[PDB]
Amino acid sequence: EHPAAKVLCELADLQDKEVGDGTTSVVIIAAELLKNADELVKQKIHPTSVISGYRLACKEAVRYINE
Amino acid sequence: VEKYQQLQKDLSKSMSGRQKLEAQLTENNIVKEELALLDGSNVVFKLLGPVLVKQELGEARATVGKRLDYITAEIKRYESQLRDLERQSEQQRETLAQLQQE
Amino acid sequence: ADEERAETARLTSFIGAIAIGDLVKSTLGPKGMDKILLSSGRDASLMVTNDGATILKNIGVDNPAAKVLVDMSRVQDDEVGDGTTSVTVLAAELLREAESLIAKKIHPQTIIAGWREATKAAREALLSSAVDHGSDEVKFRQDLMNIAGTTLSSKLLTHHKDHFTKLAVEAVLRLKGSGNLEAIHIIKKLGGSLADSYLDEGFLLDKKIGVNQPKRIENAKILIANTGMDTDKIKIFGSRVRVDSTAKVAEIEHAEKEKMKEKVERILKHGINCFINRQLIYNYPEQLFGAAGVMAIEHADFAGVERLALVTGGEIASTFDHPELVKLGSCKLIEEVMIGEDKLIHFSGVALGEACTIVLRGATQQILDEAERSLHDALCVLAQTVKDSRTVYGGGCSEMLMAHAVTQLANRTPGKEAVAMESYAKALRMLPTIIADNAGYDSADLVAQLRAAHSEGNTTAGLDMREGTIGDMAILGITESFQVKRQVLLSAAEAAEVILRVDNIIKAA
Amino acid sequence: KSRLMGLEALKSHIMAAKAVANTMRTSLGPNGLDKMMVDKDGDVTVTNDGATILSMMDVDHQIAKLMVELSKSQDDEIGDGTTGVVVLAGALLEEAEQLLDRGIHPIRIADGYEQAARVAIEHLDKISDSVLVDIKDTEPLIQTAKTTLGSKVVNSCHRQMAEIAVNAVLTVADMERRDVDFELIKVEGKVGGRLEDTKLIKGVIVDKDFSHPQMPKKVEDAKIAILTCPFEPPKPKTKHKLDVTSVEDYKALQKYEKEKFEEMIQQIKETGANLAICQWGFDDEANHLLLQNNLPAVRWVGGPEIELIAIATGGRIVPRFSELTAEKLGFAGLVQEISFGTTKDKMLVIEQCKNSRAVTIFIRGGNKMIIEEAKRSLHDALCVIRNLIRDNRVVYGGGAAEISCALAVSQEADKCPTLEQYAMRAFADALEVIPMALSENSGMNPIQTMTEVRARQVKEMNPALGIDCLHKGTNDMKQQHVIETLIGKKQQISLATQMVRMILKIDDIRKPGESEE
Amino acid sequence: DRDKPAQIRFSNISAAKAVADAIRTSLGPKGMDKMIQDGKGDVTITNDGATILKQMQVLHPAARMLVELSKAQDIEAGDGTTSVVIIAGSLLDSCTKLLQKGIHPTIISESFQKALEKGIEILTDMSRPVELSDRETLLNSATTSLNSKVVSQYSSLLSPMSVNAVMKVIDPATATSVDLRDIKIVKKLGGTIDDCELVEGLVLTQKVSNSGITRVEKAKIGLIQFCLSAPKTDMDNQIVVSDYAQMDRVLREERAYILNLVKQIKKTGCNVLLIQKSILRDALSDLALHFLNKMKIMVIKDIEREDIEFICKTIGTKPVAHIDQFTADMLGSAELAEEVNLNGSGKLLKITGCASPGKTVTIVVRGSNKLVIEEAERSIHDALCVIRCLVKKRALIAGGGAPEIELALRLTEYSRTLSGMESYCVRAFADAMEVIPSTLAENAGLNPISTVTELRNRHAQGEKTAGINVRKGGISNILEELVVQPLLVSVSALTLATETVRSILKID
Repeated sequence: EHPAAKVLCELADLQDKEVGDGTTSVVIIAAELLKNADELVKQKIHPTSVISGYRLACKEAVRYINE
Repeated sequence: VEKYQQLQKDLSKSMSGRQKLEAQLTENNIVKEELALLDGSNVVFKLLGPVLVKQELGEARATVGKRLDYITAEIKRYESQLRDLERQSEQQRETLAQLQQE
Repeated sequence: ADEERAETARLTSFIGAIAIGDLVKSTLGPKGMDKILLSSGRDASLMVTNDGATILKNIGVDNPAAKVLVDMSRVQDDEVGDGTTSVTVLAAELLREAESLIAKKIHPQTIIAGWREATKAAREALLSSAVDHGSDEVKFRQDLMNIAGTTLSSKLLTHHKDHFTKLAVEAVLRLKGSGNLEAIHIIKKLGGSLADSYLDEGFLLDKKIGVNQPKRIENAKILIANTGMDTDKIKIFGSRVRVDSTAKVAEIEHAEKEKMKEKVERILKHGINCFINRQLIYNYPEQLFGAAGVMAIEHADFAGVERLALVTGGEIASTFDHPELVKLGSCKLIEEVMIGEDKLIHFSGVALGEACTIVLRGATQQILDEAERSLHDALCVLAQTVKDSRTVYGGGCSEMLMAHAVTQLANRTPGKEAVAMESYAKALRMLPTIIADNAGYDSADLVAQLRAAHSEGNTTAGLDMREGTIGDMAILGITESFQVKRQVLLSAAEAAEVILRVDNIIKAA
Repeated sequence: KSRLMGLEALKSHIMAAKAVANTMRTSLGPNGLDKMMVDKDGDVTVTNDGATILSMMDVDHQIAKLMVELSKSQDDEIGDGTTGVVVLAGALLEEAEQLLDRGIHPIRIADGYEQAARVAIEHLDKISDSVLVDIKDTEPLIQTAKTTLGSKVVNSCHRQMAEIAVNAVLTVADMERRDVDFELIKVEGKVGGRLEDTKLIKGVIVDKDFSHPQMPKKVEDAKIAILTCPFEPPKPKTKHKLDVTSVEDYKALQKYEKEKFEEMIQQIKETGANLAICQWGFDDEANHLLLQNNLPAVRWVGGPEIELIAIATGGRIVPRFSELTAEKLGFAGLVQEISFGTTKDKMLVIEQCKNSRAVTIFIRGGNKMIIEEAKRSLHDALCVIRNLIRDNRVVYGGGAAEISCALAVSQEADKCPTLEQYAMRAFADALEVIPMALSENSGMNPIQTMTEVRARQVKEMNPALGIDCLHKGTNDMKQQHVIETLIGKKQQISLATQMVRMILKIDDIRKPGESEE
Repeated sequence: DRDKPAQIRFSNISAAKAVADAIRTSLGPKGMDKMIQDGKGDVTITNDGATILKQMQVLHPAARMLVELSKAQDIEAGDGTTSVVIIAGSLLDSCTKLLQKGIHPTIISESFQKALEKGIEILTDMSRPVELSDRETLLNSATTSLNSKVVSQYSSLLSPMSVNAVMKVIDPATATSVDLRDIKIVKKLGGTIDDCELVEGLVLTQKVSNSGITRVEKAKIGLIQFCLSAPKTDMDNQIVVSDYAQMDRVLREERAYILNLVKQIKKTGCNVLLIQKSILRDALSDLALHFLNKMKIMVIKDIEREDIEFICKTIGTKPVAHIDQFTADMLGSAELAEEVNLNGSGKLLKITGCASPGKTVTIVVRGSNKLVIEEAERSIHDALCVIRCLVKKRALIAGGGAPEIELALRLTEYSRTLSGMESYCVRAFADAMEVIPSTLAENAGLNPISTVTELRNRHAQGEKTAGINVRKGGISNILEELVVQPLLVSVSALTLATETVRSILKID
């Protein structure tokens, strides 16, 4: 019933179409970094500023997924 | 009363010719299949009028199509005249019926 | 049904017309500041105007004053053209001034009497402010150049004004006499750029028969015709609409060509260089007209061709009742001329000397619809100015003296006359207000400057809202046609005192 | 089913005349600012007197109702002084509650007002001249139509109508032996001409029917032929199918047209008056084929017109073309083809010196407003003379009699006394209201202005002079030449107390639940 | 008095700006999405503000001006349309100030569009004239533009198509304005982005051949604005019958002449026939049209009056409403007109090359799907727009708002230079500018107020020496990595502010 809830169930299903892993999960950190970044934007952060970083951060893990 | 009848009369009158068009129309389609089927394999013939003209294949199909079309148009001709002749009866009925009566 | 008595009405009649005389004067003036037009009928559907005539249309207003003042500015559109929104505020500068006197208890009667001769006391000072510039054809052409732009600007045209400021005066310079719209053939046409508008000197058919019939025709024999080729007009050469056979509806079309053949022979029986037919010429008699080697003009104009009949000297066949007798037009040469995106039949050297054809080029209709109207206002003005070639010192330079005059009148007199007349001459003095105020310039000083000018009296100098401040009145364009002014100044001067009769408003509403 | 009490109701009644008479009070005379009307149907218009406005304005209340009622007889006969009793009877109305407020019978107040009119009547009787004659009354009607044609449509008396006013009323007046009927005299505007196109018409004026002018335009005899029958094959102003079933019947029609043309040209001419008013419409084709024959042929005629012009002539109409006699033809003193305006068609003016049992004088206008503004002048200027020939009596008006007739009555008060002196006092004062109210509507201080001829009233008596009605610096009714039919003033006098006398009529102010419903 | 108009104006001030704002957050590729509900009950995620004007609104007139405003910028450019929303309020921001100062709407106005001139001048030289004859320089710049701008996906792939049909309709080394007129966008369901192509002659919708010619060449292209069937009486053709004697007698009439009217067409030299829609027609009886297809004319029937007009204006087949009205002017010449079925779904008619007024090029955008087709439709569009912007304005202006950040800084002291009551005007006029990339800077994050303080001084220093560059979205040399635009898209986004404001300035 929320555009988020709208934008999400597809993505979990997107994950769920793919694989049963992460499905019930990914909605987790979907929520996590929001609340996390929620105050950051409220702090000095511009929603664009670090959001690329979390992708750059998203890569470190996959940089780590390698190792 | 006689006035009520002519309108009923002309009704089914011009209704009569309009129907048989469709069977002609039907066979107009039946021949189109065969005018699409014939290359002129065996001599193609229109017959209109007491003469039987020499007929050629290519002119025959557009003809029967027009014939199909011309006939197909003629469902509308009386379907106009239908309500025409249908109406003028009904209008006079209650009058002429009661006129017949009293 | 319902009495509307003096004061509360006199508020309503004012306060609306007060409100009316403002968003027009707001818009009125070259720096007159626009008003967004509002169509409540279609959403808000909007323009943003300097025109009060548009204002009335978009948002409908009910004031009896308005409905009067509507007609006034409208008839000042219907007559004076330019001056519509000016005569509007003209009575508006009264009613507010009248509000005082009305609130002062002062009878409209007084004002009726008082502003009346006050209205006159300026009138001849206005006629004194009337100053001939006809003095040379060039000086009147200079005067043609004077008030031309004066009219068109506040009618919302500038870029393409210059060309029309140019074009229109020469066509009207051909008049030299009564301003004649017969002589002036209006063609405003889509196509062409803002530089492609044109003046044909002559008559012009903007239609083109082009290749199918003759195009260039010298020493023209121009037959103005109402001659139906398909129409079955009098001297019907075949079966008309009549009962002969039950199938006659078909039999009528048969005799048509045997009618079309003989009628071309009749049209050839004149002999002509060109055939101008206000009605249909069918393709078959076309080449029969072509068999006469004649330019076949069908569906020809109902007005221009009449002007063509007037300017080139032709006579209309009049339902083709004259197979010979009908008089014919003659122009020295008929030239089909490509103008803008189309070719136009040009009649050069037509009978009437004043005769022209203006050709306006709209790049679109938005360009085509707006300007030719604004083009028209000056011409009517100019037409009056052609007859009486005069200006008045603009920028209130006429206004302050008349104010002054009536004020100088005022001091000695003041019975209920100058009591009003003092309150009157203010309205003479209240125009330069809004013009500098639309321009956004403190009027008081500039006014009192221009006052201290016309207090001293003065002509050659008045308030110029262009620079924004007082300037030369040389008839720079800054001193402007008397024709409008009197007309304007004749008009709203009454409407006040006229409506001053009606505090007595009553309503079946 | 609720019921006002007496004075209450009258107090409710007195709430009426105030504003509606007020409308007059700044509308009185030219110094009075005339009256405007607007409509629920969206028409803003100017109105005049009582009748025009008070009929165009709609009247809620029995008081307001009786206004138009009380009003009619005034403007009917005299035509001038209409707006007056409104103020006047309204003033006396406000004098009535007043004396009830002074604790005096509604009964009694209306009593001593009646003959209080008499002491004004006898007072009025004396005023000015109880005489006029033909060459004389020309000039006051000049004056009357001075102030009539100078107060309404144009403020410029245009002597044409000013004389057009005098002549045709005389024409019905001298026919009727110093009697005349406003019905018979008639004021007819038709625009497209001018307010300076103004016509004295003692007969009927109608556009002469041309289905062709060139086929000769003419007027013939002096006399008119009024026909329900054809002067050319007939037709009731309704579509008549012209078709022919063969190409040959095409040939015979126009002959038939002309055979009956000449035959009706024959049989109406032998009847008389080749100009013949055929009540019947007819084709513009054959109508001008008779025109092509002869004799411009009047067709598409109003059914009223034929009988209208018939009765005016006193002659009858030919009902049936086989029936032919000149009495069934009309009577034109002069049939005259007359161009109507420079803008449009010739008319056929039938001016009847044979008999005019109607006289419709004519005018044109540059506008329908002004042309009716002009008729507004014309009717009532024709209305004064109407009575003013029946009695040639005239009294300088405008407050000079009001300031005066009050003299007799208010002085008659303590001559009267008991209740009548009051009904002399609160009576006569209502008179001087108007010169006050005329000074009111002027730029003038009325009590001041009233004080002036007052001094005169002490200085002089019944001034033929008076106060400026025109708001002239000089105050007469002589220099102003403000003088009204010594009928009409008293005719006007007759009206005012009558209304108050009307509002009292019975004891019933009750309503069933229906009063104005 | 003028309070209410001032109020209105004040309201107008408040209203349109209140509208002009939210997209300043959506401003730029660094800008943000916007989820647009309506009465439609649908939440709609939109970064582009141009549609946000269109797709959602109220009818407020100064808000209408805005949906008017960028809509022009769409056709004015198709670029900076969101940004011409960003320009307007900035001035209007400076306005109430001058209205709190009380400067007069005429005075306020005339100061500004003037100053814009004054602005565009210094602005103009910031831009770099680049060769408009060189399709590569055209490619490069536009492609650099395209890669300095939003859509490079198919656009850069379509850039060899875009600039070429352009270069086709480019006659001059100037490359003029290059209107899109003769250029015809076409699509084909499916196909491929490689199945996309420019086409030298008009690809047409389907075809009519019964016996009709498929491939016809040097083909005089017929128009029909007249009915070929004979008039429709009770269906398509001429019948009067209550009885068969009636029908059999008059049936002679209709059949023969429609063949003749068909005949004359081929007699009029039509190798192709444009028949606009049978509703734009009376109708064509397909059998007489089969009789006409027997004439071996190439019949394209039921086609848009627009395409008729397009084929009229572009390749020069002018309207034919009559047999006589068949004429070579009204008959376009198709050097090859032959339909092609391939590279994607079904067939569209291919006029392969054509005789055309000017030169008429068309492009058929095909894709992996319809969206991918649209992914090209969008792509060519602004790829052509930057062209029209770059070919009309040779000078290449940098992106990032620096052009302001240089010029606003400039015009201020040049406004100061004016003196007069008005010198304050052009400052706030100029001052309005640099807040635009400020948001854009913040749209990229960081601190414009810090940055725009400095970039200003940077653009007081080397003027381009640093600037806003999307890679950073912050202090960078706009020239280092080129954030660039044709001088047009800017000057496009320019005057509409300096007009509609000056317009709305003097509005009551």
